[PDB]
Amino acid sequence: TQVEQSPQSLVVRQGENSVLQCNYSVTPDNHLRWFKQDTGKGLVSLTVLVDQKDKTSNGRYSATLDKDAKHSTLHITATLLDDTATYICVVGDRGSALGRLHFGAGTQLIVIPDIQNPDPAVYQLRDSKSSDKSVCLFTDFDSQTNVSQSKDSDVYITDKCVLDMRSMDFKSNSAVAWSNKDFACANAFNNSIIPEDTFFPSP
Amino acid sequence: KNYTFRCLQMSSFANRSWSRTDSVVWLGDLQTHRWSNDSATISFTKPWSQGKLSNQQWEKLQHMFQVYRVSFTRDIQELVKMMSPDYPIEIQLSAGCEMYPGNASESFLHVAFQGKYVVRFWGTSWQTVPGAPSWLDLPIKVLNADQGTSATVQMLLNDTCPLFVRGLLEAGKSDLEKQEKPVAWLSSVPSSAHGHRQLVCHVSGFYPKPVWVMWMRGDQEQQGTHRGDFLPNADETWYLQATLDVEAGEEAGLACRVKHSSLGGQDIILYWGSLHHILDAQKMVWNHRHHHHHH
Amino acid sequence: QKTPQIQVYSRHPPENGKPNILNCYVTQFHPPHIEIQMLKNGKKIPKVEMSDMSFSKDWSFYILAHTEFTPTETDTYACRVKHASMAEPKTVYWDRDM
Amino acid sequence: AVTQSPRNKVAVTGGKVTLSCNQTNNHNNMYWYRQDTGHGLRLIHYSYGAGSTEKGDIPDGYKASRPSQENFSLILELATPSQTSVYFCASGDEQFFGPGTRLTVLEDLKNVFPPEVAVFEPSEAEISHTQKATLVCLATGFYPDHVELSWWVNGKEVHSGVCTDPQPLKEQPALNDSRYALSSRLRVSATFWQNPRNHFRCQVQFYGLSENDEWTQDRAKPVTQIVSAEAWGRAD
Ligand SMILES: CCCCCCCCCCCCCCCCCCCCCCCC(=O)N[C@@H](CO[C@H]1O[C@H](CO)[C@H](O)[C@H](O)[C@H]1O)[C@H](O)[C@H](O)CCCCC
Ligand SMILES: *[C@@H]1O[C@H](CO)[C@@H](O)[C@H](O)[C@H]1NC(C)=O
Ligand SMILES: CCCCCCCCCCCC
Repeated sequence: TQVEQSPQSLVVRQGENSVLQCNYSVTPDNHLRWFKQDTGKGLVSLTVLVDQKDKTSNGRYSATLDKDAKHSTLHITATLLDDTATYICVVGDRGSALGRLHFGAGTQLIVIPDIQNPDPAVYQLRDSKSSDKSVCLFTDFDSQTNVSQSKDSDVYITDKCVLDMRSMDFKSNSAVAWSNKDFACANAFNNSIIPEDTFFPSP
Repeated sequence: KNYTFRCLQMSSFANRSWSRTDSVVWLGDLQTHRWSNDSATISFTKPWSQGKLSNQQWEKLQHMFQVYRVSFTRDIQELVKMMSPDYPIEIQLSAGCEMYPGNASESFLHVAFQGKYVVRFWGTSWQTVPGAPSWLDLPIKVLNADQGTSATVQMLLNDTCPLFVRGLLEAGKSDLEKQEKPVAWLSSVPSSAHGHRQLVCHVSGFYPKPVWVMWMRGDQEQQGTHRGDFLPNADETWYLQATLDVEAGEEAGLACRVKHSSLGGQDIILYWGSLHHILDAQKMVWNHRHHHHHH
Repeated sequence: QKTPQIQVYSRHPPENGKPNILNCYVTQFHPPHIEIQMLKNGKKIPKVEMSDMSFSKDWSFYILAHTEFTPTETDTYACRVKHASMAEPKTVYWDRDM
Repeated sequence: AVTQSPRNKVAVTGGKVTLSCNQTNNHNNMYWYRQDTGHGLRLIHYSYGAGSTEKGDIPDGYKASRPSQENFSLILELATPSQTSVYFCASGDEQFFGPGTRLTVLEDLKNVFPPEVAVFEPSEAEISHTQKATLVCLATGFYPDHVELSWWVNGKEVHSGVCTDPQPLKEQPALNDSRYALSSRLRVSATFWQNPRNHFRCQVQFYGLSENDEWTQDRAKPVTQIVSAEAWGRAD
């Protein structure tokens, strides 16, 4: 591969700055372009760098290019939630139609929300159609908590998910667990580390 | 007193997956550089071929051409794919600058397709010449969209060519002003016309190029004397013959006179039928197989 | 597609028994791809040096081939050129009188 | 703007697949890439205009066709499982990329299942404690992982307060052709949930077999379909 990006993936706290690297060996190096790829979408151009020593700026995005080092850096200042996407570095070897674009694998950017008031709890939710089927919802925990996977093949646990209640300006994390079975919500996330003040309501 | 510097590139494309590019560089009629397809490096054919440029200045210039050769190859074959989705294809480049006293110069970049001149770099872009095939319009438009190349070519023609050549002229002043004495000999062949003979005055080994060779009858230059083409020797000297058609019996009295800058006014005069001429001829007798046809 | 022109000539005055250099100067050809052999008595001369190929103002290609040789009364010398503009290769013998 | 069709396709080994690409940008150059994890886009085929088609870096198993300036097509004569990828089309005079096509080539269609969908109503404990109400939607037992989940409140699709799992999980992780499960969340205010006039619907678009695909098995044909679960507001 002639275009390498680092890191593989980057986790940053909402509102902080994130730095993404590009290193290439493409010859010749006409221009360098950064793309943003939202999950399940196409590549959308962010900025173009043309000169030997170039600097570019577009809102929160700012990039630099050094052709003598064959190196580029993309800065995201005051990162937002919707900035969660794959960022791809692209080098073009001509300034004409006869060019070939060289692609890097991309950096996956994960923006974790700053939860000001953690209210961690595990709730039991019942099926709309049937009474018997139920799920467990671990919710309102701080981004300090990592949700571990299931050690039992009969128990299914999802990875954590961030939801924005827009008009309320309220963000919360949640993970869902269920089992086909002695299974109970109070010990459903027993493979993960829980906060001391986690609310476990009695069924 | 003017000196022409020329970089000559010849590129062959036999099909989609075959190509070679070879180049030679001349300062006047002296070869200064060679660049074989086989070599990743431009080679010097003189000890002064670098000119006045530094090592770091040369490396940056060579690297630029190294990127160029790879890029040119790929660009041509991608253009082939545009126009004829014919073959084979021959492309020639003539790039350089002519020098004038003092410090003034005119640059050029000529491109030929299949041995016909079609495109030149003029000012800031590529331009088709008058009487060129109209299918070139699209490739020209495609190539003119490249601003990086345009700037780099401009720098090379406007600035780099004259700066380098002036350095070459001072570095190679000694070899350019070098004087080499010609040697001459006489022979004869049958003329194409019945009863006639063609006298040949061979003049070989002279440098520089300019020479004067005439057949004489005393004070009278023979108006039938025909200069041949200048032909090169391997040691960078020159060969030329001056022929004269005569009727059998009119050979006597004739002389071949040669004037050159290396002789300093002391002309070489070879007389037909002299003691010297008889001696040289018997040293070169042969069986006459398979002599050139006569009709 | 243009036909090669072959001119064969010695560097120094031809003298029987004395070492010399024979030149084969091939001109006016196109395309550049060409095979050039210098022959002594019909057999290929192994020690033949070739100059770099170039072209002239009319875009036609030219190249000089040279080898060390000794002229005699009986030994024949020739230059044989293979090119796509010709069906068979062209052989031009050295004539010292030309 | 660059359009691709289809957006999702499930195919069999040895079947024919044709991916379309349309652009009204009036560009001469058109490109076909595929995206696979740990690589970066790789060129399959490209075109210099109407009539032109050229091999890229990875053309094997793929054909291309450019009948007009607007259309460029990628043709898979005999589809293989390795040709499972996301395909991107591009055009240029700078390249402009399409939204992509998700293609899954399988060895056998006898493993293709549509999802079962269930909606889980908010707990009273959450409502009392947070004055908010979270609905959980569960999409279960589908193959392959070709689902698009969406929440519909009172007949209009909502985005506010929704989080859907980016990745599905394997119901049997030790199996090569395991069925999948996807979950999603819609969180509203307690008062909004406590309104019996409020209707909530979880919509799951599944991509599977097409009209011309042959099916013989006793159970229902696992075609491309919408499966939905719903819940009404509760005062109580
Ligand atoms: C001339 C006098 C110099 C004095 C020095 C004497 C030393 C003798 C050395 C012997 C060499 C003899 C060869 C004679 C040929 C002279 C032609 C030189 C033209 C140099 C063009 C430079 C630009 C170039 O290489 N661009 C090609 C990459 O362009 C890409 O990369 C560039 C960076 O390197 C830029 O980023 C550019 O934008 C990009 O497209 C690009 O495919 C382009 O279509 C190539 C095709 C253009 C040509 C038809
Ligand atoms: C020749 O021209 C250059 C700039 O075009 C200038 O720097 C230089 O002084 C001139 N040469 C001489 C010998 O004056
Ligand atoms: C109809 C003939 C098509 C041949 C394509 C060759 C294009 C090379 C362009 C040379 C100009 C620099």
